[PDB]
Amino acid sequence: AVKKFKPYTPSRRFMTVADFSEITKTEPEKSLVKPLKKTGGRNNQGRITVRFRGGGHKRLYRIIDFKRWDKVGIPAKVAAIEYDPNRSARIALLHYVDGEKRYIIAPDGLQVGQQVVAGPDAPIQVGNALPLRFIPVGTVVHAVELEPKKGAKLARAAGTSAQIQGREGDYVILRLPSGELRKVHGECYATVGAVGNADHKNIVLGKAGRSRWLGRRPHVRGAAMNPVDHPHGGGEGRAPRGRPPASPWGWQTKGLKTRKRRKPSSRFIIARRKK
Amino acid sequence: MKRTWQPNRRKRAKTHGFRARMRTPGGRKVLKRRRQKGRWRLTPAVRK
RNA sequence: GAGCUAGCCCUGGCCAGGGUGAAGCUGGGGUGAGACCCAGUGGAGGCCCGAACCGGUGGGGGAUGCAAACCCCUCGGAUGA
RNA sequence: GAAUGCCGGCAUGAGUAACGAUAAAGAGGGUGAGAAUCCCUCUCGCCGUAAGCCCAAGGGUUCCUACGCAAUGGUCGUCAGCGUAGGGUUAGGCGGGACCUAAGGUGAAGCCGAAAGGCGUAGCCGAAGGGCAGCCGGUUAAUAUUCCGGCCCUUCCCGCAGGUGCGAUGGGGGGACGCUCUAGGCUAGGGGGACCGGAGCCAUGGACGAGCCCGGCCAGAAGCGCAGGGUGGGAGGUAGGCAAAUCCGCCUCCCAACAAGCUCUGCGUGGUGGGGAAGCCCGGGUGACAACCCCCCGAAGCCAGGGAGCCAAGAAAAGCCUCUAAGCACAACCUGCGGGAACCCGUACCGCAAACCGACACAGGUGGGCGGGUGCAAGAGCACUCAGGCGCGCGGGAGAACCCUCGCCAAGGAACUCUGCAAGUUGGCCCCGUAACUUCGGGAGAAGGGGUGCUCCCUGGGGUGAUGAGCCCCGGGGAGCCGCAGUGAACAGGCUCUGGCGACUGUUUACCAAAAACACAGCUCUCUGCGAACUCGUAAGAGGAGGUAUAGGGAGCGACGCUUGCCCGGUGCCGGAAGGUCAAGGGGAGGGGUGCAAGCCCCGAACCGAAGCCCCGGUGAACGGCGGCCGUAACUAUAACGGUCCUAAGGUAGCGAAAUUCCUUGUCGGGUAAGUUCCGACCUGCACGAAAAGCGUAACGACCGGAGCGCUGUCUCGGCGAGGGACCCGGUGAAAUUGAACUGGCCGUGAAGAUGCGGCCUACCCGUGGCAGGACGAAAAGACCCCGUGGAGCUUUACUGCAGCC
RNA sequence: CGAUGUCGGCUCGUCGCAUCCUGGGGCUGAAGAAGGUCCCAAGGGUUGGGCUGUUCGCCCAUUAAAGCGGCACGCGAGCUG
RNA sequence: GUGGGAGAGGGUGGUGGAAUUCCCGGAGUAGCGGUGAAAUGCGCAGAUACCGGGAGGAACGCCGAUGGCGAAGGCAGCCACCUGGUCCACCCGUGACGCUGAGGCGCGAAAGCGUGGGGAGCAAACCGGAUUAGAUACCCGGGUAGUCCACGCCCUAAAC
RNA sequence: GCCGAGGGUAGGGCCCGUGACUGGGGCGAAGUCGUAACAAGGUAGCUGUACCGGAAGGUGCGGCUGGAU
RNA sequence: GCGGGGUGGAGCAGCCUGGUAGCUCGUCGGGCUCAUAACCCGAAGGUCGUCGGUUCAAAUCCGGCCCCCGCAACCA
Ligand SMILES: [Mg+2]
Ligand SMILES: [Mg+2]
Ligand SMILES: [Mg+2]
Ligand SMILES: [Mg+2]
Ligand SMILES: [Mg+2]
Ligand SMILES: [Mg+2]
Ligand SMILES: [Mg+2]
Ligand SMILES: [Mg+2]
Ligand SMILES: [Mg+2]
Ligand SMILES: [Mg+2]
Ligand SMILES: [Mg+2]
Ligand SMILES: [Mg+2]
Ligand SMILES: [Mg+2]
Ligand SMILES: [Mg+2]
Ligand SMILES: [Mg+2]
Ligand SMILES: [Mg+2]
Ligand SMILES: [Mg+2]
Ligand SMILES: [Mg+2]
Ligand SMILES: [Mg+2]
Ligand SMILES: [Mg+2]
Ligand SMILES: [Mg+2]
Ligand SMILES: [Mg+2]
Ligand SMILES: [Mg+2]
Ligand SMILES: [Mg+2]
Ligand SMILES: [Mg+2]
Ligand SMILES: [Mg+2]
Ligand SMILES: [Mg+2]
Ligand SMILES: [Mg+2]
Ligand SMILES: [Mg+2]
Ligand SMILES: [Mg+2]
Ligand SMILES: [Mg+2]
Ligand SMILES: [Mg+2]
Ligand SMILES: [Mg+2]
Ligand SMILES: [Mg+2]
Ligand SMILES: [Mg+2]
Ligand SMILES: [Mg+2]
Ligand SMILES: [Mg+2]
Ligand SMILES: [Mg+2]
Ligand SMILES: [Mg+2]
Ligand SMILES: [Mg+2]
Ligand SMILES: [Mg+2]
Ligand SMILES: [Mg+2]
Ligand SMILES: [Mg+2]
Ligand SMILES: [Mg+2]
Ligand SMILES: [Mg+2]
Ligand SMILES: [Mg+2]
Ligand SMILES: [Mg+2]
Ligand SMILES: [Mg+2]
Ligand SMILES: [Mg+2]
Ligand SMILES: [Mg+2]
Ligand SMILES: [Mg+2]
Ligand SMILES: [Mg+2]
Ligand SMILES: [Mg+2]
Ligand SMILES: [Mg+2]
Ligand SMILES: [Mg+2]
Ligand SMILES: [Mg+2]
Ligand SMILES: [Mg+2]
Ligand SMILES: [Mg+2]
Ligand SMILES: [Mg+2]
Ligand SMILES: [Mg+2]
Ligand SMILES: [Mg+2]
Ligand SMILES: [Mg+2]
Ligand SMILES: [Mg+2]
Ligand SMILES: [Mg+2]
Ligand SMILES: [Mg+2]
Ligand SMILES: [Mg+2]
Ligand SMILES: [Mg+2]
Ligand SMILES: [Mg+2]
Ligand SMILES: [Mg+2]
Ligand SMILES: [Mg+2]
Ligand SMILES: [Mg+2]
Ligand SMILES: [Mg+2]
Ligand SMILES: [Mg+2]
Ligand SMILES: [Mg+2]
Ligand SMILES: [Mg+2]
Ligand SMILES: [Mg+2]
Ligand SMILES: [Mg+2]
Ligand SMILES: [Mg+2]
Ligand SMILES: [Mg+2]
Ligand SMILES: [Mg+2]
Ligand SMILES: [Mg+2]
Ligand SMILES: [Mg+2]
Ligand SMILES: [Mg+2]
Ligand SMILES: [Mg+2]
Ligand SMILES: [Mg+2]
Ligand SMILES: [Mg+2]
Ligand SMILES: [Mg+2]
Ligand SMILES: [Mg+2]
Ligand SMILES: [Mg+2]
Ligand SMILES: [Mg+2]
Ligand SMILES: [Mg+2]
Ligand SMILES: [Mg+2]
Ligand SMILES: [Mg+2]
Ligand SMILES: [Mg+2]
Ligand SMILES: [Mg+2]
Ligand SMILES: [Mg+2]
Ligand SMILES: [Mg+2]
Ligand SMILES: [Mg+2]
Ligand SMILES: [Mg+2]
Ligand SMILES: [Mg+2]
Ligand SMILES: [Mg+2]
Ligand SMILES: [Mg+2]
Ligand SMILES: [Mg+2]
Ligand SMILES: [Mg+2]
Ligand SMILES: [Mg+2]
Ligand SMILES: [Mg+2]
Ligand SMILES: [Mg+2]
Ligand SMILES: [Mg+2]
Ligand SMILES: [Mg+2]
Ligand SMILES: [Mg+2]
Ligand SMILES: [Mg+2]
Ligand SMILES: [Mg+2]
Ligand SMILES: [Mg+2]
Ligand SMILES: [Mg+2]
Ligand SMILES: [Mg+2]
Ligand SMILES: [Mg+2]
Ligand SMILES: [Mg+2]
Ligand SMILES: [Mg+2]
Ligand SMILES: [Mg+2]
Ligand SMILES: [Mg+2]
Ligand SMILES: [Mg+2]
Ligand SMILES: [Mg+2]
Ligand SMILES: [Mg+2]
Ligand SMILES: [Mg+2]
Ligand SMILES: [Mg+2]
Ligand SMILES: [Mg+2]
Ligand SMILES: [Mg+2]
Ligand SMILES: [Mg+2]
Ligand SMILES: [Mg+2]
Ligand SMILES: [Mg+2]
Ligand SMILES: [Mg+2]
Ligand SMILES: [Mg+2]
Ligand SMILES: [Mg+2]
Ligand SMILES: [Mg+2]
Ligand SMILES: [Mg+2]
Ligand SMILES: [Mg+2]
Ligand SMILES: [Mg+2]
Ligand SMILES: [Mg+2]
Ligand SMILES: [Mg+2]
Ligand SMILES: [Mg+2]
Ligand SMILES: [Mg+2]
Ligand SMILES: [Mg+2]
Ligand SMILES: [Mg+2]
Ligand SMILES: [Mg+2]
Ligand SMILES: [Mg+2]
Ligand SMILES: [Mg+2]
Ligand SMILES: [Mg+2]
Ligand SMILES: [Mg+2]
Ligand SMILES: [Mg+2]
Ligand SMILES: [Mg+2]
Ligand SMILES: [Mg+2]
Ligand SMILES: [Mg+2]
Ligand SMILES: [Mg+2]
Ligand SMILES: [Mg+2]
Ligand SMILES: [Mg+2]
Ligand SMILES: [Mg+2]
Ligand SMILES: [Mg+2]
Ligand SMILES: [Mg+2]
Ligand SMILES: [Mg+2]
Ligand SMILES: [Mg+2]
Ligand SMILES: [Mg+2]
Ligand SMILES: [Mg+2]
Ligand SMILES: [Mg+2]
Ligand SMILES: [Mg+2]
Ligand SMILES: [Mg+2]
Ligand SMILES: [Mg+2]
Ligand SMILES: [Mg+2]
Ligand SMILES: [Mg+2]
Ligand SMILES: [Mg+2]
Ligand SMILES: [Mg+2]
Ligand SMILES: [Mg+2]
Ligand SMILES: [Mg+2]
Ligand SMILES: [Mg+2]
Ligand SMILES: [Mg+2]
Ligand SMILES: [Mg+2]
Ligand SMILES: [Mg+2]
Ligand SMILES: [Mg+2]
Ligand SMILES: [Mg+2]
Ligand SMILES: [Mg+2]
Ligand SMILES: [Mg+2]
Ligand SMILES: [Mg+2]
Ligand SMILES: [Mg+2]
Ligand SMILES: [Mg+2]
Ligand SMILES: [Mg+2]
Ligand SMILES: [Mg+2]
Ligand SMILES: [Mg+2]
Ligand SMILES: [Mg+2]
Ligand SMILES: [Mg+2]
Ligand SMILES: [Mg+2]
Ligand SMILES: [Mg+2]
Ligand SMILES: [Mg+2]
Ligand SMILES: [Mg+2]
Ligand SMILES: [Mg+2]
Ligand SMILES: [Mg+2]
Ligand SMILES: [Mg+2]
Ligand SMILES: [Mg+2]
Ligand SMILES: [Mg+2]
Ligand SMILES: [Mg+2]
Ligand SMILES: [Mg+2]
Ligand SMILES: [Mg+2]
Ligand SMILES: [Mg+2]
Ligand SMILES: [Mg+2]
Ligand SMILES: [Mg+2]
Ligand SMILES: [Mg+2]
Ligand SMILES: [Mg+2]
Ligand SMILES: [Mg+2]
Ligand SMILES: [Mg+2]
Ligand SMILES: [Mg+2]
Ligand SMILES: [Mg+2]
Ligand SMILES: [Mg+2]
Ligand SMILES: [Mg+2]
Ligand SMILES: [Mg+2]
Ligand SMILES: [Mg+2]
Ligand SMILES: [Mg+2]
Ligand SMILES: [Mg+2]
Ligand SMILES: [Mg+2]
Ligand SMILES: [Mg+2]
Ligand SMILES: [Mg+2]
Ligand SMILES: [Mg+2]
Ligand SMILES: [Mg+2]
Ligand SMILES: [Mg+2]
Ligand SMILES: [Mg+2]
Ligand SMILES: [Mg+2]
Ligand SMILES: [Mg+2]
Ligand SMILES: [Mg+2]
Ligand SMILES: [Mg+2]
Ligand SMILES: [Mg+2]
Ligand SMILES: [Mg+2]
Ligand SMILES: [Mg+2]
Ligand SMILES: [Mg+2]
Ligand SMILES: [Mg+2]
Ligand SMILES: [Mg+2]
């Protein structure tokens, strides 16, 4: 669901908020949080190197388990579902029967009070983790690793899912969230199901201030600048671009491909994306 | 109105002070020249 | 040289008083169940009026100035980007 | 002798402007060579959410006292933040260090870079954050939570007694956290008292009174009481918290659970220790054996880590508790008691300012806490006033013009002017009432109107009490009094209709532009499979992001509604194992130099040979583009229709004399007595047009137009009045400028606008207040223009390079 | 060009006369009244408002008339902007 | 009520194969396609035609009928669950509890709209080729909404 | 002193007349353009809706027979 | 001021590179039709805006004048 407001202020009229119904615990688990070093988009030189960043809400970072092959065969109960400010997706607090506690990103359908497990033998049900080779071809999956033991890299954002297409030797064939068709190694762990909070994309920020809370400062158009600042700078009155639309740094910005052609992972991408 | 000089001892000693100058090639060079010119003070007096 | 100024980072602080009255909740009505309507409760908001505080709209004065940007009247924001 | 030359000296303007907030002064007395200016008294005025008081920064002896007045002080000076001298800052508990970590800084390991140096998990540094033990009074010319008095507390060392598996930089718990709102109960602070204490007062017509005036508390261990915070207890298993672990985590079980218990804190009481007014005698004495009580109001502070709701989801580390490991268990630790021990640095004074930042004793700037009373609906607003502090370091007169700030105005009422610019008007609360349109919130304080003081009588609900009295809060009804006037002073909207532009709150050219500009939610295109793209850096390393296509970069458009047409020939980008061209390289037909020679050396055709370009295709919310001439309809006029030429394709909807329309005040309509503007229309649109978006849109606007009501010194058209200047007298005393000057009018002349030449005319010498026509007045080596083979910023299919990428 | 401030308005005017009015005349296709046209005359006078930045012009209502020009297109050490 | 029946009646969740399209490997050569005839188009950069692999969406051939079901709109592979109407036999139960129906409320083909998916085939708009006096059509090659899914709107019909 | 004809101020409601200009409608007709419908009307017609075109109309989707053979 | 242009009735070629005037429509005569259109068959008409010059010869090259289209007209 998504919550609307009555138009009692001009900005409320459009603003929509998340429904937060799946949340059962309004406090992060202390032994799993640590402080987020805000950067402002500035690097170790101090330079802005990603423009327009800063001034958002303070955040405590939740330590997530992107391995899971860490604890094969030890089951865990789903103790709660929590809000995580560092992602789109929601999180799930697991209490292992081991006694150890961990977070994973919360799949859609997960129940508070159910059980999950990881390993070659896990039942193919929501929340379990297996090497890709043992998940049946055709079932949809998330939190997928890209190389074995390297951590879950793909399908991590709310509502996303990858899907297994077929197999070819040591490798399985995934259709990624973007529609790209890729070979991933069969020993790459993955978690059955899709990520939850799929209603995320229907959120209407509603006013300038909301973006500000998110730590996103205002973006200024090239066309509004001067030639020193930007290719689109200057001109008397408004002006069309007057050259191929360009970035602040001059490269072409409508259409121009930038993936390195000789990149070694090319042997593994079957079909570049779509749409 | 608010003018440009707004004194601050910690600001001062950290910015222009002897240990600041010593750490870097530019600062050392300053001390050299101020010593060769015969300046009485190599570094801004500031009481702490 | 960022003790002015601009942005960000860490850690503290501040915003008299009044007004309007969102959702929610409770009760009543309504219906097969509902949608919903009414009342009370409630206290939302880059909401309203206005001090501090932050500004600098119009006018006047000032013009070897009280001042290398000030003064008076008036005016904008004032829980928020 | 000139360089707007350089350094210095001294003139001119000139006894002129000015002497720094218009809060304001007067007299008496004293001191002294000298007094408007120092001290004292009395009177008057000003601040009081300060113009009072206390902290932090910064300043660094400015503090106190004595003795001084050359200079500093905008005048004066006997005074001083000034000169000379002497004195003055006292801590285990306040602040910082011998504690902790934050961004950041530094940096063993390690990585990188010609050198210099750049990075870097641990650690270390880093505070106005965490942590940690002192409260009230007295004393000094000057210090005080520091000395003294009283009552309290902390750590460290040693000893004694009891107790326990003791022991850590290692495990764990805790510390530990947002915003808004908010309960109960307290405290701080305040109001009243017919009650308690008090020197005294009875005026001037009255009052010897339940009269006036003054004051009625502060700190305090254990114990206790009231209000709150924190926290389940036991057992069994246990593969997790990088060793171990009785701890913590997980599972099962029994008792308990809005309780109690245990513990911590606030507030009250409390052994005791202090304070203690008005008034009148010289800071002190007295008041005084001072009293030290009841009631009400009441926090934003406290109990606190309290409670609730919301989304944007809200530091770390140590102290502290606990668990064990090496070890050690004659040790060690915990608890109680005692004795001993407890270092370094700050402390003076200013601190919204004459002591800080502004060259000044400068109308500016400067963070935190306290900030009393009454009244006005509230309040930190406003008027007055307490405590406290001031009258702003030139004065005395006069009563011109003119200036500033302010007050009022007959009749008119925007006729003023680019413009109602400015100034009137309106103005708080209560009640009645309120339109188009609308996104159903709004528009709305629309508009418009009534009420408002005081006195008496009657009555309703609430708080604290007790259910009552009293005190406090919120009302209702009736009858009357006075004035021109009752939010009687002060603070406190003028309104309406109608267009443009931007949806909106926001942002901007510090110091001539606040806007229609920027941003903005929202829409689209496009890149990116993650050692992402992209950005910074030679690199290492970083940001991106401890994110992962519902995510991140780039670009345009800019809520929302309805929409966004046709063109891919050129440019861009995308796709294209062909063909063409294509560098180094391979290859070596053939040729050359030299040697007696094998040999050495040089040129070198075909053919093989990347990206790029060519070439084939796609693509517009990619750069961009979206025709001409001629004819045609029962009269005209016009052209639905037709002809032909050209193109990659010939502007669709909607809009249109427009923020766009040249001709132009187009034409017509509306409004006005009259309208180059404004609104509504028409369309031969000089030169709209669809995300450099098109046409609309409620709400919003210190934006820019047009109109009307209200009301006004804006105007007819000016008048009078107030104060601060201007004027005069005493005191102090500048400035730009200045070739020298004994510096008149006219008509002429002159390098073409003459005080200075000619002719004539006029004119006794010198000042003062005034006005601005001239001295091509002052100021600025014209900012426009041109010139210089002068410079700088910006552009690109100018040239040539370089990084970057292929 | 080591600076001669620039439209219009306001304010204050002063001058020329090729006279808008008022005074004196000649001619008239001058009956009267009222005009036309030229001559003399610069003494005085020559309004208020709508539009526009406007000068100008147009318009409204009046008038004896609503004159045209010069003075650095008079006048910014006089104001507006 | 008791006991039975037929059915594409409705909702949810699954799942089967035929075919079209695109992609991949093979093999193969000079045309394929389309119409009245043609052109556009596609094709030596290797098409069509053929074999194998794979991806995805939509619609269910034979059964199929002059049939069945629903109040209407309408409903067609198959499987399970949930659910409605309706007929029959017995003559057991209630005892007129009935009929209709202004307003109301719900349902309501296609197209259309909102937010999000999905997109193989088809196809308004649009482009191109033909035809023609013209051809903003009929015919041919391309092609976007949409056609499909979820939720929410619209409420019209030669809804017969 | 109350009520009070009505006068005055302010804002609303319904109706009527009128208005530059504009939208289609009826009639007139001896005009221009095409030929959509009636025959299989030369693409069967009609239909709701949607997009488009000088105009009748066309096309998509679904529907009806009130469709010749 | 710079560039382009005038050719049967309409609209375009030919001009550069001198000798030679072409294309579609339209007009006229015939045909098909009851008739008209369309369609089919034949056919007329430009002395190339003018005046001048170069040449053996000028629509063509050069000059003058005329009319038309486009662009420019800036600091001021
Ligand atoms: Mg949900
Ligand atoms: Mg909403
Ligand atoms: Mg709401
Ligand atoms: Mg709602
Ligand atoms: Mg609103
Ligand atoms: Mg709004
Ligand atoms: Mg969300
Ligand atoms: Mg959210
Ligand atoms: Mg949720
Ligand atoms: Mg932690
Ligand atoms: Mg972090
Ligand atoms: Mg660093
Ligand atoms: Mg650095
Ligand atoms: Mg960036
Ligand atoms: Mg940034
Ligand atoms: Mg989350
Ligand atoms: Mg969004
Ligand atoms: Mg955030
Ligand atoms: Mg954004
Ligand atoms: Mg922007
Ligand atoms: Mg701009
Ligand atoms: Mg700009
Ligand atoms: Mg720069
Ligand atoms: Mg550049
Ligand atoms: Mg550039
Ligand atoms: Mg540009
Ligand atoms: Mg520009
Ligand atoms: Mg310009
Ligand atoms: Mg610009
Ligand atoms: Mg422009
Ligand atoms: Mg611009
Ligand atoms: Mg524009
Ligand atoms: Mg431009
Ligand atoms: Mg552009
Ligand atoms: Mg441009
Ligand atoms: Mg361009
Ligand atoms: Mg990879
Ligand atoms: Mg500062
Ligand atoms: Mg400091
Ligand atoms: Mg400091
Ligand atoms: Mg500092
Ligand atoms: Mg230093
Ligand atoms: Mg020395
Ligand atoms: Mg130095
Ligand atoms: Mg902080
Ligand atoms: Mg505030
Ligand atoms: Mg609630
Ligand atoms: Mg705000
Ligand atoms: Mg507000
Ligand atoms: Mg407000
Ligand atoms: Mg101002
Ligand atoms: Mg004003
Ligand atoms: Mg002021
Ligand atoms: Mg306000
Ligand atoms: Mg507010
Ligand atoms: Mg807030
Ligand atoms: Mg000389
Ligand atoms: Mg000089
Ligand atoms: Mg000089
Ligand atoms: Mg000199
Ligand atoms: Mg000099
Ligand atoms: Mg003088
Ligand atoms: Mg002065
Ligand atoms: Mg003074
Ligand atoms: Mg004053
Ligand atoms: Mg004196
Ligand atoms: Mg004296
Ligand atoms: Mg004195
Ligand atoms: Mg007060
Ligand atoms: Mg100093
Ligand atoms: Mg002192
Ligand atoms: Mg002296
Ligand atoms: Mg002095
Ligand atoms: Mg002074
Ligand atoms: Mg003396
Ligand atoms: Mg002094
Ligand atoms: Mg002590
Ligand atoms: Mg020590
Ligand atoms: Mg430290
Ligand atoms: Mg500290
Ligand atoms: Mg104490
Ligand atoms: Mg002392
Ligand atoms: Mg013992
Ligand atoms: Mg420990
Ligand atoms: Mg935390
Ligand atoms: Mg904190
Ligand atoms: Mg009180
Ligand atoms: Mg007290
Ligand atoms: Mg109590
Ligand atoms: Mg264990
Ligand atoms: Mg106590
Ligand atoms: Mg006393
Ligand atoms: Mg005594
Ligand atoms: Mg006694
Ligand atoms: Mg929290
Ligand atoms: Mg840390
Ligand atoms: Mg041992
Ligand atoms: Mg113990
Ligand atoms: Mg020491
Ligand atoms: Mg010390
Ligand atoms: Mg001290
Ligand atoms: Mg002082
Ligand atoms: Mg101040
Ligand atoms: Mg202060
Ligand atoms: Mg002070
Ligand atoms: Mg200064
Ligand atoms: Mg300075
Ligand atoms: Mg200075
Ligand atoms: Mg000073
Ligand atoms: Mg002073
Ligand atoms: Mg001052
Ligand atoms: Mg008041
Ligand atoms: Mg008030
Ligand atoms: Mg105020
Ligand atoms: Mg008082
Ligand atoms: Mg004074
Ligand atoms: Mg005088
Ligand atoms: Mg008057
Ligand atoms: Mg009026
Ligand atoms: Mg009036
Ligand atoms: Mg106006
Ligand atoms: Mg007022
Ligand atoms: Mg209205
Ligand atoms: Mg409404
Ligand atoms: Mg209104
Ligand atoms: Mg009274
Ligand atoms: Mg009064
Ligand atoms: Mg006042
Ligand atoms: Mg107001
Ligand atoms: Mg209006
Ligand atoms: Mg306009
Ligand atoms: Mg607009
Ligand atoms: Mg704007
Ligand atoms: Mg705006
Ligand atoms: Mg809008
Ligand atoms: Mg805005
Ligand atoms: Mg605001
Ligand atoms: Mg500026
Ligand atoms: Mg500015
Ligand atoms: Mg400046
Ligand atoms: Mg500036
Ligand atoms: Mg500005
Ligand atoms: Mg503004
Ligand atoms: Mg801007
Ligand atoms: Mg903008
Ligand atoms: Mg939009
Ligand atoms: Mg680089
Ligand atoms: Mg790195
Ligand atoms: Mg990171
Ligand atoms: Mg990311
Ligand atoms: Mg906007
Ligand atoms: Mg913008
Ligand atoms: Mg609308
Ligand atoms: Mg078109
Ligand atoms: Mg193109
Ligand atoms: Mg192209
Ligand atoms: Mg281009
Ligand atoms: Mg182009
Ligand atoms: Mg464009
Ligand atoms: Mg005709
Ligand atoms: Mg027009
Ligand atoms: Mg317009
Ligand atoms: Mg235009
Ligand atoms: Mg015009
Ligand atoms: Mg014009
Ligand atoms: Mg005119
Ligand atoms: Mg006119
Ligand atoms: Mg106007
Ligand atoms: Mg016209
Ligand atoms: Mg643009
Ligand atoms: Mg605004
Ligand atoms: Mg505005
Ligand atoms: Mg006046
Ligand atoms: Mg007066
Ligand atoms: Mg006066
Ligand atoms: Mg005298
Ligand atoms: Mg002389
Ligand atoms: Mg002259
Ligand atoms: Mg001269
Ligand atoms: Mg002369
Ligand atoms: Mg003379
Ligand atoms: Mg002479
Ligand atoms: Mg004379
Ligand atoms: Mg003068
Ligand atoms: Mg003057
Ligand atoms: Mg002069
Ligand atoms: Mg002169
Ligand atoms: Mg002059
Ligand atoms: Mg000057
Ligand atoms: Mg100057
Ligand atoms: Mg020079
Ligand atoms: Mg010069
Ligand atoms: Mg200059
Ligand atoms: Mg110059
Ligand atoms: Mg020039
Ligand atoms: Mg040159
Ligand atoms: Mg030269
Ligand atoms: Mg240059
Ligand atoms: Mg690149
Ligand atoms: Mg000049
Ligand atoms: Mg000069
Ligand atoms: Mg000058
Ligand atoms: Mg007569
Ligand atoms: Mg005569
Ligand atoms: Mg005269
Ligand atoms: Mg005269
Ligand atoms: Mg005018
Ligand atoms: Mg004019
Ligand atoms: Mg003149
Ligand atoms: Mg002038
Ligand atoms: Mg001026
Ligand atoms: Mg002027
Ligand atoms: Mg001058
Ligand atoms: Mg002058
Ligand atoms: Mg003046
Ligand atoms: Mg101006
Ligand atoms: Mg071949
Ligand atoms: Mg329907
Ligand atoms: Mg549809
Ligand atoms: Mg039928
Ligand atoms: Mg009457
Ligand atoms: Mg037909
Ligand atoms: Mg037909
Ligand atoms: Mg047409
Ligand atoms: Mg069509
Ligand atoms: Mg049907
Ligand atoms: Mg040619
Ligand atoms: Mg030829
Ligand atoms: Mg015929
Ligand atoms: Mg010849
Ligand atoms: Mg010839
Ligand atoms: Mg010839």
